[PDB]
Order: sequence, then structure tokens, then C-alpha cells
Amino acid sequence: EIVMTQSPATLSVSPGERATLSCRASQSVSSNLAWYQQKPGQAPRLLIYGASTRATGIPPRFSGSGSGTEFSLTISSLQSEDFAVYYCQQYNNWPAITFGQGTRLEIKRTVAAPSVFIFPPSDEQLKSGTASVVCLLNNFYPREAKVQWKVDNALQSGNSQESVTEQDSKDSTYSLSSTLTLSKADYEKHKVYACEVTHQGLSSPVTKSFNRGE
Amino acid sequence: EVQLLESGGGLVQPGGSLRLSCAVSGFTFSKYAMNWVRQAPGKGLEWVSHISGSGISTYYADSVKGRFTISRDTSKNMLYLQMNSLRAEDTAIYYCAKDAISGQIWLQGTFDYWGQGTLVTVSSASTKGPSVFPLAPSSKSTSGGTAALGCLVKDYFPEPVTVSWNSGALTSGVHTFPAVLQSSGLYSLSSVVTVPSSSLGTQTYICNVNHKPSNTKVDKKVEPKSC
Repeated sequence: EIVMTQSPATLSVSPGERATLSCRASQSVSSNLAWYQQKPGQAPRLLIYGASTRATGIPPRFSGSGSGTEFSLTISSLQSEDFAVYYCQQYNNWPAITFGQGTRLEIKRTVAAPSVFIFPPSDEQLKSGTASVVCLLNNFYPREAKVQWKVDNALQSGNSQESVTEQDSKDSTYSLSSTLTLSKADYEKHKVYACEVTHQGLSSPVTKSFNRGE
Repeated sequence: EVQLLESGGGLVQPGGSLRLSCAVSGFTFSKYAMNWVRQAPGKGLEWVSHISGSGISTYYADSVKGRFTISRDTSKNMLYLQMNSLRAEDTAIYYCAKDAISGQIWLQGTFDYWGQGTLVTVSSASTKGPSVFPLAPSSKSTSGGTAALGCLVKDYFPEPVTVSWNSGALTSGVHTFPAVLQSSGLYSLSSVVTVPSSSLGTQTYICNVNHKPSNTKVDKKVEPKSC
């Protein structure tokens, strides 16, 4: 098999600028190379074939170049909806089609601070014997963020899980949820539940909190 | 308008069998050869199988050789993948993909239309429907700012669940988080939306949760709680 390598696997390119993505082949594949764009939750869409020919309906700011073993995909005037994983694929050795493992292109927009919300567990879930406390960080950039749980001003470790949305196709921001999971018995031992958020567009950390009964 | 519609994916025991279907509309089916391409969770694309436009010629990747069978019924615009002796490494989203240029080998190796894909999960774990709980907005400050509300979809297997708001009316500002695999081995996710703080009590907010693997459809209405 011909091994296709896309390195680096991630790139962060500012909007309006030019992003160059790399794809390299273990042997010559001539011009039998294609590029696909896969947005989150969607099937791949064909961008380039023949290593330089644009598929139908693909705007000309997408450009493919190269031959043999070295190839590039150039996206000019980078836009927020260009966030995706881009795959190169050789079809020289048909039908032994092989893909590169893809490069994820992040849109490097300006810093945006998160809006922070805290949600107490519902009483419906409380009957079932478990309490889920959800802290939300909404529409921030960059992705890096620290979320800390304080239960009666005591640090919580090992009892929370985080989930992050894909970069938004419109405003290029991220959103994140932290979920604290405790037993109803352990939920009812303590009083103060606080979510402390540290991030780059916040000068000092933001805390949102509630008290169990009130 | 070309449309490829995969169907038949689901939860199946290791060693079991499953047959996938791809409904085809919007072009001359006989003119084009067809492919199956799969994608494991969080992984890349892997070509699996190819069938010629006539149907005489079939090809398979080594990883599925002797276990998968591609077939077509050009009469009724259908493409099939028969999957036998399934393993955990076969768990993936399976895409139906149409070749670009009609002809044969000289013009093949490129896919210009793809289906939305169907998920195949190879596991011995049991199907389990989720519980839906509200993420009630509270202490909505300034009455002209923005408040956050949502739904917590907890303890289900297998993937996926879908969440909409107000039957797909409320679309702007909705963030449906990727599912998280909990310590129990069940999945859980949250869907949240940010809305005008003054609409609380004026507009009702309902999250429509669908977990098709367990035949679970739930509408949960989210309101501010007392005190």
C-alpha cells in the first residue's frame, strides 16, 4: 500500500490569510491525488481531483498543487466556515485507494472571553439518587480553559467530566461544559457549589456558584 | 439533486451480521460505480469496498475481505453491504459514495457525492434509553442580558442521540455537546441554548430528544424553578 502522510495534523491560521496544508506519499502517485473537506458531523466533500482540478461548485480560493510525492492544498482568504479536517487521497494504485490521516484546520480568531453559567441538579434527577451539576462556558477563544469545582471551598478532583463543541462555523468560538457528578447523599452533605473559570480573555478568574437548598 | 441515503446501521453483537442499504436518487444509477467508505469514531477515512456500474466487478479492502459483500440492485436504485463476522474494529460510520466520472478503471478513484452515513456499533452491551432532565435558567440578571437553559441527556447506549429545540424552530445559539462516556460505560450529553433574558416566562422552551436505538422520543420543557 501507498502510505499518505499529512503533517502537521493540526494548523491554526488567521482569518483572511492563506493556509497551506501538506500531503506526502510514500511513492510517486503522479497526479492521481484528491482532496476532501470534512466539516464536523458531515460527510466529506470533494475539493480537488487530479491534484489541481477543482470539483464542481468549489470556489477558486481552494487550490491544489504538486505531483509525484509532494502535494499541497492552499486555501486563500480563510473564512470561519472553512474549519474542517482535510484529507488527501491517492488513487494511483486503483482500486487500492488510501487516505492520509487528515489535518484539522482551526481558524485563529481574536480572543473571546466565555460567558459562564451554573446549573443545579434537577429535583427529578435528585429523586433517582444522583446529582449532576453542570457548568457552562459559552463562545470563547482560544480553546484552552481551566474549570475548577469548589464544594464548600474544597477542590474537587476525579469527579467531573468535560465536553467541548467543535469550532463554530460562524464566529469561530468554542463552548465547553463541565459536569460534576455526586451521589444524592454526598450532594446533601455540603452547601456551596462553585464553578471557577480561568481563561485568557479574563483578567481574573470568574466564579459562578449556588447554595444547595436556596 | 443527487441524494445518497444510508440505512441499516445499529448495535450488533461481535461475530454477528448486519446489512446496510444506500438509497440512490438524482442520477443514472447504471452509469456510475459505487463504493463503501467507513470512519471509526475519531479516526480517518478507510475505503472498504467497490462495485462496478454493471455490478460484475467487486473489490474489497483486505481488512474486510471474506467477511463483507457489496451488491447493487440498479432496478430499484439500491446499494447494499452485507457484513458478516463483525468485530469491534468494524465499529464506524459507514458512508455510501458514488464515483465521479462514468467509465471504468481509467476514470475511477474519486468520490464526488457521499451519503450522510450510518453508524455500526459492534458490542455486547445492552441498549438503554436516556433520562432527560432540565437545565433550568435561574437568577437571570439585568433582565436584558442573556440567560442559558438546556437539557441533560443521561445514561444511554449506544450512540447517537439528537436534540432539537421547539421542534427545530429554535436554532440560533444552540450548542449540543459531544457525548461523554461515563464511568458506568453509558453515554451522556448536554444541549444548551442562550436566549434573551426577557423571553423567560414569555416563550416556552422544549428540547426534543431522540434516541432511535432504544425507540426513545422525549420532549422536555424547561422553565425557571421556584425560588
